[PDB]
Amino acid sequence: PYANQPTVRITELTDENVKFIIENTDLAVANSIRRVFIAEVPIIAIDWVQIDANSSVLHDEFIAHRLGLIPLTSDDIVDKLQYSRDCTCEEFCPECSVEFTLDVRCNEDQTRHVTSRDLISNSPRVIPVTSDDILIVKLRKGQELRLRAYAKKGFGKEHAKWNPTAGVAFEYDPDNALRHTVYPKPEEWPKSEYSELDEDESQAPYDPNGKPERFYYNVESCGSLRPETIVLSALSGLKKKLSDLQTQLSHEIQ
Amino acid sequence: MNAPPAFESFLLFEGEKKITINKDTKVPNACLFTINKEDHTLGNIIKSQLLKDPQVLFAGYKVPHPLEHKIIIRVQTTPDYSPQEAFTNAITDLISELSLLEERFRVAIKDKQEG
Amino acid sequence: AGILFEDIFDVKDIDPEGKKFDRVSRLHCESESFKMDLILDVNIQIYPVDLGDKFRLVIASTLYEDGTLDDGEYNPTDDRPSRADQFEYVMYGKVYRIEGDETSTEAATRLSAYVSYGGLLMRLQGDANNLHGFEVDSRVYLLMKKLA
Amino acid sequence: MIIPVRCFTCGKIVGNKWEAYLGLLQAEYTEGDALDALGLKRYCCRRMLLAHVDLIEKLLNYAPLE
Ligand SMILES: [Zn+2]
Ligand SMILES: [Zn+2]
Repeated sequence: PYANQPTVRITELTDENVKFIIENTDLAVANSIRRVFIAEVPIIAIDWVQIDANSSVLHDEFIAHRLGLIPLTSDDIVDKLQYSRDCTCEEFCPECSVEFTLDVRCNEDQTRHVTSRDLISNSPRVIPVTSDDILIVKLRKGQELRLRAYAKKGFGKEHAKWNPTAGVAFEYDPDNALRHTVYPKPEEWPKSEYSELDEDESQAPYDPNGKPERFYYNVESCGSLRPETIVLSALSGLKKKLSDLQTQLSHEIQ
Repeated sequence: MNAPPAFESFLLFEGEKKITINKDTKVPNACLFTINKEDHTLGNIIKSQLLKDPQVLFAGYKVPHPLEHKIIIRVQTTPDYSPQEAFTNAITDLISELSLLEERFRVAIKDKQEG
Repeated sequence: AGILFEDIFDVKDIDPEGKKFDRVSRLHCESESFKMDLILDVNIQIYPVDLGDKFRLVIASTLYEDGTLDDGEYNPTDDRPSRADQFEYVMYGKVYRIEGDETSTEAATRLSAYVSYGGLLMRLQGDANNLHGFEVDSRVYLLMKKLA
Repeated sequence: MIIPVRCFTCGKIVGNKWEAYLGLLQAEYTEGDALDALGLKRYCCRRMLLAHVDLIEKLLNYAPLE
C-alpha cells in the first residue's frame, strides 16, 4: 500500500548526456519522470527581443525566433531566479531576467557571420553555451543588426525553447518478456543495446507474472543544463508539483 | 488568431480552484477529483499509485478534452476507508518515492564522478 | 455445494482447425467417467496446456461453497473461503443455449450446453441427467485444475 | 533560408554545425562521414544538415537598401 524502493544505476555520464537505469518502479512514475525531463525542467531562454535596427535580409520576427532558440548556460542561476510574471518590477530586474545586447555592423566587404559569440550578457553566469558558435544571421557590407533582448525562466511546456533535452531515450523490457509489443516476425527485429539474449533467440520467454521495471534512460542535454542537473531538477520539480497538489487537496478537504 | 496563450495550460486564472472533490452518487464511497491545469503527468502517476493500494476498489483518470486542461480522477474504495484519505496517502507515497529517488540519484552521481 | 457439474477430462485435440487466435486455443476434450464431449476456448498464454493433458473440471453456480449468491460483481477484497483457491484456472461466464435431441413427442436424452465466458466459448455435450443444473441466462464459474 | 538553430524533432543544436559541415565536405568527406564526425547519430538530426539548402548566401548577392 506504499511506495516502491527505486534503485538507481548510472551507466554513463558525459558532459552532454547521462545514461542510467531505474529498477523497482512502476511504469507510470518512470514515464512521468521522462515527461518532466522533456516539459517541466525550467531553464533560461531568450524572450522579449527589442530590435533597434535590422537591415539584414531576414525579417525581424525571424531573428527574434532564432534568438529564442539559442540555449543559455543556466546551471546554477535558474533555481534562485523567479518567473517574470511573479516578480514585482517592470518585468525586467536582475532577480527575474538576464539582459543581452547585440550590436553588429558589417563594414568589411566579406560576409559577416553574426554568431552567438556576439551576444553580450550583463551576467557572466549566463552566456550562450557554445561560448563552434550558433550562427544567427549573415550580413552584407553596409548591413547592421542591433538589438537588446532578455532571457526569462520558463519550462518546455510553455514553449520548446525552454526544453533542456536534445532527445530523451527511454526503454523497458528490452527482450519483450512482458509481450507489451507483439512482433509478427520476431526474428526480423534487431536486438536493443540493453538486450541480454543470445544470437539464437528473438524474444525472451513470456512472463505472465512480470511487471514493467528496470527502465533504461539516456537524457541528452542541449547544453543549457548539465544532464545530472536536468534529472535532479526534474525530480525536484515533480516532487514540488505533488506537494503543492497535496496542499490544495488539504485546503479543499478542510 | 483564436490560438490560446501558451501559459494557460499550467496557470490558474483568478477564482479557479486547483482541485475540486465531488461525491459520486451512483456508487457508495466513490469520489471524483477534478484537477485543473494538469495533464497526464500527475494523472497517470496518481492512478498507478492508487492502484497499488489494496483498499482501492476503483482508480481511474481521464482528460475530458486535450485542448482543455483538466483531469477527472475517479476513486472508489472499501467502505472503511475514504477516497480522500486514499488520495492523500497516494500523494505522500509518491513524494516519499521521489525524495528517495533524488537521494539515490545524488549518491549515484557522486560515485560516478569520483569513480 | 452449488456445483452444477464436476468431472475429470483429458485433452484429445488442442487447436483442430489451425491456429486462429495467437493467445486462445479451442481445446477438444473427452471425459472418461461421464463421457461428455467438451469444446472449450482457453487462454493458453497464461495457462499453457498441451496435448494429452488431464484436468479436473467443475462448473459451479458460486465460489463461496455455501450457497451464497455471487452478486455478479468484481470484489477483489473477499474474505470468504473461495472455491477458486483449489483450482489453477478460473473463468466466469453465462450459459446462453441448451440444445438437445428432443422431439416434440419425447424429452431429450442428450443435451449440449453452450457457455460464453466473456467471448471464450465452451460447449458440453452429454446425456441429459448430468446437465439438469444448467439453465439458460444463468451465470456459471468454470474451475479447471491440471492433474498429474 | 539559413540553417535552423535546433533540430525540429529532438531539439539538438544544429545551427553551430553548418560551416563545419561544409568545411568537412571541402576536406573530401562522404556526407555520412561528415555527419558522423559532427556527432549526429539520430537520423532526425542528420536529415536537417543533409537536406538544408542555404539560400541566405544567394540572398546576400543583392545590395542592401540601407
Ligand atoms: Zn523582476
Ligand atoms: Zn534530431
